[PDB]
Amino acid sequence: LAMPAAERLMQEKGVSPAEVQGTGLGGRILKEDVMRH
Amino acid sequence: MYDLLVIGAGPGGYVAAIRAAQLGMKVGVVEKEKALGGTCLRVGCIPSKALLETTERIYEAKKGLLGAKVKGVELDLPALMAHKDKVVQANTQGVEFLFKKNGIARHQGTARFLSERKVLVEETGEELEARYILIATGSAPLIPPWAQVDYERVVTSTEALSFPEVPKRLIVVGGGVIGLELGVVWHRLGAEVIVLEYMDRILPTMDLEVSRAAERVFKKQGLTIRTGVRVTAVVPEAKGARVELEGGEVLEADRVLVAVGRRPYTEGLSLENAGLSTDERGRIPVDEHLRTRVPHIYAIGDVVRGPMLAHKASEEGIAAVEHMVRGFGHVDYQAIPSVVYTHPEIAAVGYTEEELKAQGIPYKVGKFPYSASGRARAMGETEGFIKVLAHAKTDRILGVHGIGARVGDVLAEAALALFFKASAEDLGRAPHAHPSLSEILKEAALAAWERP
Amino acid sequence: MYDLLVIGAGPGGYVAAIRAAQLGMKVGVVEKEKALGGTCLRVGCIPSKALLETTERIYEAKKGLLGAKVKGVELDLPALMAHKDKVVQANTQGVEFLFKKNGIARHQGTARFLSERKVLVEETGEELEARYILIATGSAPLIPPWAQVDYERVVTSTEALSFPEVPKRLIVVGGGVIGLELGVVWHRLGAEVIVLEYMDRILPTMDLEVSRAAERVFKKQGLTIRTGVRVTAVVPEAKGARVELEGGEVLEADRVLVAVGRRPYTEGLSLENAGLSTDERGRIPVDEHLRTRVPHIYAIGDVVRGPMLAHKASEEGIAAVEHMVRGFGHVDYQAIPSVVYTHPEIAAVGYTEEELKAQGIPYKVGKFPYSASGRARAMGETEGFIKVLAHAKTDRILGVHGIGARVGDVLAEAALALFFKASAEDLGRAPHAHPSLSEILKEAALAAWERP
Ligand SMILES: Cc1cc2nc3c(=O)[nH]c(=O)nc-3n(C[C@H](O)[C@H](O)[C@H](O)COP(=O)(O)OP(=O)(O)OC[C@H]3O[C@@H](n4cnc5c(N)ncnc54)[C@H](O)[C@@H]3O)c2cc1C
Ligand SMILES: Cc1cc2nc3c(=O)[nH]c(=O)nc-3n(C[C@H](O)[C@H](O)[C@H](O)COP(=O)(O)OP(=O)(O)OC[C@H]3O[C@@H](n4cnc5c(N)ncnc54)[C@H](O)[C@@H]3O)c2cc1C
Ligand SMILES: NC(=O)c1ccc[n+]([C@@H]2O[C@H](COP(=O)([O-])OP(=O)(O)OC[C@H]3O[C@@H](n4cnc5c(N)ncnc54)[C@H](O)[C@@H]3O)[C@@H](O)[C@H]2O)c1
Ligand SMILES: NC(=O)c1ccc[n+]([C@@H]2O[C@H](COP(=O)([O-])OP(=O)(O)OC[C@H]3O[C@@H](n4cnc5c(N)ncnc54)[C@H](O)[C@@H]3O)[C@@H](O)[C@H]2O)c1
Repeated sequence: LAMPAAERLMQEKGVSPAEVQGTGLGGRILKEDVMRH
Repeated sequence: MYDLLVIGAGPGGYVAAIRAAQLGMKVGVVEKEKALGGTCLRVGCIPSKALLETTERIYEAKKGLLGAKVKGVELDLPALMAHKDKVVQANTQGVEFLFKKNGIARHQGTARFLSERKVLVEETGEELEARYILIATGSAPLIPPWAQVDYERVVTSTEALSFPEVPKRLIVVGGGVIGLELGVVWHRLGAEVIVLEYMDRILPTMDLEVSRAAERVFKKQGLTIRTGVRVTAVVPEAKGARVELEGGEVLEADRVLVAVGRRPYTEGLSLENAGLSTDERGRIPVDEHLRTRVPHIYAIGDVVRGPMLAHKASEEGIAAVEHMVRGFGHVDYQAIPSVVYTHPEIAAVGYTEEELKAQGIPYKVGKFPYSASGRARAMGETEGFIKVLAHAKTDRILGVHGIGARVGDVLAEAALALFFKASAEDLGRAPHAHPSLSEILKEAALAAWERP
Repeated sequence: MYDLLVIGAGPGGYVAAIRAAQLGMKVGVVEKEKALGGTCLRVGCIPSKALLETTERIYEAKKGLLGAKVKGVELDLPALMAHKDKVVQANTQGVEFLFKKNGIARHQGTARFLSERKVLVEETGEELEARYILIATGSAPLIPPWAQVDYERVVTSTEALSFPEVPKRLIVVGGGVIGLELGVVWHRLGAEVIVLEYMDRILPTMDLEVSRAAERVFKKQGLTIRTGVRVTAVVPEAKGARVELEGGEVLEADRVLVAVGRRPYTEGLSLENAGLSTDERGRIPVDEHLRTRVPHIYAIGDVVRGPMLAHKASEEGIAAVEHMVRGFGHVDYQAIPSVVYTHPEIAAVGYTEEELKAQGIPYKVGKFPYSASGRARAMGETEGFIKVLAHAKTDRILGVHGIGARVGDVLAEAALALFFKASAEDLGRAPHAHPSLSEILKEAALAAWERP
């Protein structure tokens, strides 16, 4: 669903993917989207 | 009438035509030259790359091959040119094949606007109409009044691709991509090559660090490169020509290539009849959808703003027709790579450091040298590097630049990364085959990401 | 005691060590060989690629260069081997540099488990302890009892990288990557090469269409490739050796390379002392986090399941240590490229068509030939193709495969696409430089996406 680095950032901060809004190409959450939340 | 009428059959026009056909449009294309393909296929990318690829192999054989001895290397210019011509011929025939396969109608002659929706084919006298019109007239060599080009002794890139013999001395006016590529081609074959550049650096579209590295590499190879030199005149002579420089110095050579740029081409188009005009640089203004001031008329490629590259023109052609049919369309200019096909290759994708500094964008730099690459070492290469520029806060890749063997091929991955709005971490974490030159990009990305 | 003790300094162990150090761990590495780098740097990837790159240039010079006439080409085997050795030396010295720079301690000798937390370095007598232990002991050549290897006349890949003279006749037993790469190296230098393969196809890890294409290409180059042939014995005799085939046929050759596979290596490790054991194939079983049955002991690389590749080993090393420190790690096996460094190159990433068919996964196929590539034509290349396999419903790229000049470099982009879980559309719509070999991949992607 998201970018590999985004998933890495979410797993550390325990952030759920269904919480971050992806702004990457198509339906993809960029690592900058995670640190945005 | 046609759904779409395309003027010009270069990378922009022929790709636009094919995409338009795939979308269900009835397309007609007007081209004044006998063969399709435009500048790129007829006298640009294709013939130049044929010469660059083949001369590089000959050059390496003359310099010497690791693990072997070569008693002699004899140039066969006719055979070299025959290969070039055969490749161009195959490519042009390919486009003709694709047009016929896709049901694209072709008209031969100079297209001229009669009105906003009607175009005249000068030679035939045909008056064509269409719902949408796409101007893809391309460019032409820039020839200042002081450069007395006679197309024999003082030439443009077109004639430099077909010299009847290796020149004893070739002076290249302009240190841009065309000047360097063609200068390198003939230098490899034995010509004494002198490149004269007005600015303090060569290759104006590359990242500055890369342009400087390139200048150093080419000088080391044997080309004379003089920057900060303004050529004031080029005049044909008996069996050669003279080049005058600001200050009074005069140089002489049997051949002189004038490569000080290329300009948008719209001659004979009668743009005024469609209510259109060109700006100070000869470009046709277009909006965010590649539409001109006249809604149903679009313009793409070298005739409009942006890098004069074949794939840039093709991408705009696709975006233009998709907008016509779907009302959308987009070109990711930040992911468009620019490559100089010398050896080492030179490449750029995204923003240069100069562009980031000018926009006040905070960024991190990750750099990895070819000297640290096992694959490069194995090949006998040690010169070059790849640099990754990433946002200091988001780590998003902003640009990738490099110089080195096949760096253009390596950066194809960088272009994809930018297309996907990837971060330096994303690229650095991706799997890369070992030992390969792509690892240089991977390490550069990791360095940018981990940059303190 | 160390925070992490790594056994083996190959791609898996030395990269794991560096990553661990970057994460703040105090690392100790035990390696029995004098030089670091493992199989890959000492007698694998690096020396093989050095020989492949250099012999290819010599071979092309001998065959003839477009636009030139090479009078003569004389092999200088000592110089060829000197280059290989110098490259290996630079690489191994590089790893040493990186260890010192990262504060990684090195121990020389054979590591043996005394318990699940204590390891003995036999040669020295040191008994080391660590919180975590990483087994990265790699692989070794598979030598069946019927193959009487004397490491001189009947050899493994290690000796085939250093033949004192070009063998008049070289027989390669096993048509896998090692067999083909080394067979090609010597064929280029004048050896009559015969490859004997048991199965009905060569290159077992490639897509079947690709393996078949490779077989045809190599045969055209001059290698004899006989599939469906089971070698029953190889015995050194006088200056060379004899090879017996099922049925009774006997072949004679100056050198015979036994390349029927590689096996996990755990000799002298005394795994039982740590409560560990190997499976039927000699692999150390590991879970989803690369942990063995003993939680604090991990295993990676050639010693565990999966493709025996250098970057696969390195990626597992990173994942193992990241799990140790952060509690999570991951390796995207589907994005790991596999490349054969012959000319043309051969590559695979993701699932092959055989694997998709076996899983009953519906997919579309997009294929583009090198013969239709302007850049390939310019280079004088026309053989090969790139195939993209995409999910029939989601358009997600499932695998990319190809054969052709520098196809491995082109597929670096394919690996990135898979890493980003890209669709054929995503790859096909991304900007690609023209004219470049990367366009072949772009066109293959578009064809896959646009499949019915
Ligand atoms: C020596 C050289 C090497 C190059 N190498 C590269 C390279 O390696 N990579 C790269 O990306 N780019 C390269 N370029 C640039 C590339 O060729 C151009 O960016 C590309 O051709 C632009 O495509 P286009 O469709 O816009 O226009 P063009 O290809 O110029 O095509 C315009 C076409 O319109 C026709 N035309 C113009 N006016 C009319 C009219 N009124 N009626 C009918 N027909 C008309 C012209 O005859 C022509 O065929 C090179 C250029 C040169 C000169
Ligand atoms: C000829 C050849 C060419 C190859 N080419 C390629 C290629 O182009 N690309 C690619 O990806 N792969 C290639 N490979 C495979 C690649 O070399 C392996 O996948 C890679 O080396 C595996 O890394 P590793 O760290 O798991 O193990 P290894 O590199 O084998 O390293 C294991 C290390 O552990 C040491 N060791 C073992 N047991 C002990 C012990 N008890 N105590 C102390 N030290 C010990 C060994 O001496 C060795 O140095 C090639 C292999 C060969 C043989
Ligand atoms: N491989 C490629 O992608 C490729 C190849 C060729 C051309 N192109 C494109 O085509 C266009 C034109 O190429 P180009 O190299 O002919 O123009 P250029 O802009 O790339 O280089 C022109 C150079 O001429 C110099 N110059 C101008 N006047 C001078 C004078 N009086 N004395 C000395 N030097 C002078 C300029 O400072 C400049 O550096 C560019 O947009 C380029 O990007 C791309
Ligand atoms: N560039 C690379 O990626 C690269 C290079 C070299 C090795 N490797 C890896 O190293 C490992 C081993 O390489 P390898 O080529 O030595 O093994 P391999 O599995 O790649 O090929 C072994 C071949 O030997 C054949 N064979 C077995 N017994 C035979 C017999 N009695 N007679 C005739 N043929 C017989 C098998 O059918 C098989 O095709 C593989 O896992 C491979 O992926 C990778």
